[PDB]
Amino acid sequence: MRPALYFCGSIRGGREDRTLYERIVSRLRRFGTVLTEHVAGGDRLIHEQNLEWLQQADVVVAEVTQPSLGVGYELGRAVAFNKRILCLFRPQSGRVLSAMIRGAADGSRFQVWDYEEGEVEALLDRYFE
Amino acid sequence: MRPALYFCGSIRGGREDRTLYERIVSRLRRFGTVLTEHVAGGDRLIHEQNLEWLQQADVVVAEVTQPSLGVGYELGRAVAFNKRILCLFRPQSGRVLSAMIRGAADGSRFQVWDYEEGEVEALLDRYFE
Ligand SMILES: O=c1[nH]c(=O)n([C@H]2C[C@H](O)[C@@H](COP(=O)(O)O)O2)cc1CO
Ligand SMILES: O=c1[nH]c(=O)n([C@H]2C[C@H](O)[C@@H](COP(=O)(O)O)O2)cc1CO
Repeated sequence: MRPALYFCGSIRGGREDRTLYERIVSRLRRFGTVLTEHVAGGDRLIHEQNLEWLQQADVVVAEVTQPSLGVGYELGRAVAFNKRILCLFRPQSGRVLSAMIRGAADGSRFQVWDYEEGEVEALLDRYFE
Repeated sequence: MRPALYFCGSIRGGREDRTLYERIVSRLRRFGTVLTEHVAGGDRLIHEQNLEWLQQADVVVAEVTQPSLGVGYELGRAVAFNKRILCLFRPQSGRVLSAMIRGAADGSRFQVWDYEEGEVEALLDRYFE
């Protein structure tokens, strides 16, 4: 019925980019249904729901600037499902993207884009149009 | 020829637990060959080598206290390979383990152990003997 875009960003890793994430999610809605956590014993259900969303998504979009086990885990499951993946990283003095994420990239099905906050809407438009 | 144990810990996520990791690795050597990064354009090879180590390991051991994309990614690939997994977490004021890692646990093939530094050698002995 509609293209599904899975979005993932850090939560327990840190909520420093929480405002940037809502900007990304709101842009993504222009291109399809966005499947993403709504962030304010429960962990198993959280794992289940994100795994199902990732599996049925047509594109996986990850903001990978803040280090996060959960985001890395979701990317690992996404790769093993051979998902189309877009990773968004903001270079910063003292912050280097994991070699496991940068090294997973191939420039087509798994893309890593270095960007800064001001251009994120333009980047998303360019990737999705 | 020998049982292989894959060990993963944060690097670009942060090297705060680097001394704890060497203690874990040195204990793991008692139980088999330890496949792990030796930490002091290169990312693709790093990704390749860890992915091959994880795939041929008989147990995957991850220290998941420090949030890390790479460790999460390795756990995601390990789960999709249906690896036997042992995750080690140290609870701390203000630090909560990712729901994606805690929620992935099943108490048998994927185990999450909460522990503190003083007992890590005893824990490893108990899991591996
Ligand atoms: O409460 C939550 N709800 C949720 O959906 N997640 C999923 C989605 C996030 O993209 C990702 C964040 O992982 P982490 O919490 O380790 O930073 O894991 C993670 C948490 C907290 O771990
Ligand atoms: O230089 C490296 N060598 C290496 O083997 N890795 C692998 C193994 C680590 O267990 C894991 C750490 O990931 P991260 O760097 O995102 O914290 O990724 C990661 C890096 C740096 O990303």
